[PDB]
Amino acid sequence: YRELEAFAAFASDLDAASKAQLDRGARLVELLKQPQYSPLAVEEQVVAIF
Amino acid sequence: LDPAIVGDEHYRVAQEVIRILQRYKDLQDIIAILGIDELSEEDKQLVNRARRIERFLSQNMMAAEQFTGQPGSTVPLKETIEAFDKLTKGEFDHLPEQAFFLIGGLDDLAKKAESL
Amino acid sequence: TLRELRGRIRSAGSIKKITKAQELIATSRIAKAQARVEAARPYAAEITNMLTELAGASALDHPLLVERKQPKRAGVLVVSSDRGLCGAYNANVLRRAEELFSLLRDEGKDPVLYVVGRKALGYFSFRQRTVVESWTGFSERPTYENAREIADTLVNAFMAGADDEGDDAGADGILGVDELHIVFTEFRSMLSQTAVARRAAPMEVEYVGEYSFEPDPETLFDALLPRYIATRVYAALLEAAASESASRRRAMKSATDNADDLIKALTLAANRERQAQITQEISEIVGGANAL
Amino acid sequence: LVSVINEFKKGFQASDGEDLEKESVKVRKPAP
Repeated sequence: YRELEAFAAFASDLDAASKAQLDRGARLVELLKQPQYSPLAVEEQVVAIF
Repeated sequence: LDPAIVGDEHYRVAQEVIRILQRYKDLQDIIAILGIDELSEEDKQLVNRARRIERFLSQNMMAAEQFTGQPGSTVPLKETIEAFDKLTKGEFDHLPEQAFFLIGGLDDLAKKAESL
Repeated sequence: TLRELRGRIRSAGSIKKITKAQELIATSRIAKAQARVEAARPYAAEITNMLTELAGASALDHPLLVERKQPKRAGVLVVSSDRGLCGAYNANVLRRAEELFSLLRDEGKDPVLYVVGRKALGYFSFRQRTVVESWTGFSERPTYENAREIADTLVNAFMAGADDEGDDAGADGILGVDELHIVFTEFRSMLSQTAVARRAAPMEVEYVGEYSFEPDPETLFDALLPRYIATRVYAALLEAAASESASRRRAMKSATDNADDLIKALTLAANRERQAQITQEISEIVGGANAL
Repeated sequence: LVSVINEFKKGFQASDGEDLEKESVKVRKPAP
């Protein structure tokens, strides 16, 4: 995902698989964020990762 | 600085302005070398907004009276936060370059705008 | 020193990043340019077929078809781009123009030149030569109207030299031209783009060997040629823009690959400097410590 | 001062300031 987004930051036309993978990577990077003083248990983490 | 004991409008204003300054610092030398003509419409609009933000922060003080003849200025907090929200919304991008030097208040900014 | 080295590293790394980004910009533009250039083929084929059919059994006489008795002068139009960072594109175009001017100087004629593009505009303004007219601001994205008006102007200028005898304009009242030239670049390949000059002002008839005309065939012929000239002019521009973008991409790719090396060398030099500084520092502190 | 400036600058003078492709037509008629 970094290997694709560092290059195609200024690309409008892409391979469909490349754009989908970029979208997946960006979504995962957005999702991994977490606030402070907020412990998590294993089960909800498994749900979120799934 | 935290929303628990401070209003969240301050928090979001600070976050937006710091992100704007971070991106602007990153794109500084790119604007320097490759030119503004190679940037995107969002790049151009953000660059202009950052120019406005960077020039807007300046304000005069009493102690400068020895050095310059202009007396200083003081401004309360709510007016400043409203002005900063208005700037970061981008509704004042039409203002000229000169109107964004040594501005203490919104009324001073408007009177400077009318002078040109 | 150290801070100068670090700042140069930052500047060169950022230049590397943005050179690759704008090279990708050029690569993306190549696709849409190639998609757009290849849509005017059917109309050109139809206009050619209709011209061939009309002239198949028509009278062979026209001021554009015939030639002037005297070679008084010769017009010429050379194309260029509206953006820099193209590499040798401008250099190739200017070299072709200079070679053509040198070739034309053999006849002793005084030509007049027409140019499209701001870079060549400045280049020729700096030099000692007249330019009657120039066009800029739409080389990146042209339209049929510009080509149509340009073809009209050039055809009128050529017509305006029918009776140019000596220095006398004659009934034309204005000195006209008796020959035209076209300079542009062709897309031979993604890597092969050779500048091409062509002459197409006087029409020539060739027979390779071997309907109804409701209006006047001669009038149809007379109105038909200007459309053909305009279509050729329009077809030239997309080819030129495609060649421009194709030459654009490679120079910036190479700039990126060469910009890597300065980062590498400067990092090596900085490491050597810092280790020398630290070893000198420890040597000096040792000499101070043990001397007492 | 500005009047003298204008008068002098008005009085003062500035000392400076083959591969040639040919496109033809295709006629089915036999060569004359």
